[PDB]
Amino acid sequence: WQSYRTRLNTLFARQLVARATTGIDTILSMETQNIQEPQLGKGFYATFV
Amino acid sequence: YKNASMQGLYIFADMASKDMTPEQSNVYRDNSYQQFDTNNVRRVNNR
Repeated sequence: WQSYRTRLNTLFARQLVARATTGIDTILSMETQNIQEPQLGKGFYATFV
Repeated sequence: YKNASMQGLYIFADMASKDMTPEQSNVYRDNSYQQFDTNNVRRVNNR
């Protein structure tokens, strides 16, 4: 509505299940959380210091 | 047998296969060998 954008779909559910099926420590790893999602519409990725 | 070629793979907590580099595999050989065995006979493995 305002320039805010909020992703309501996540596509890695299949990958997430697969990674979980191995072991408890596979799904709860930090690296299970780093799996990326496509960006919201258009938009410009940047880092500020 | 020492300094002979050897291959290894890491299995991390979450399941992943990381192939071992000849230098790594070697440095694990040095303390590893004599826990594994020759023809017809077998040894045991430990940490």
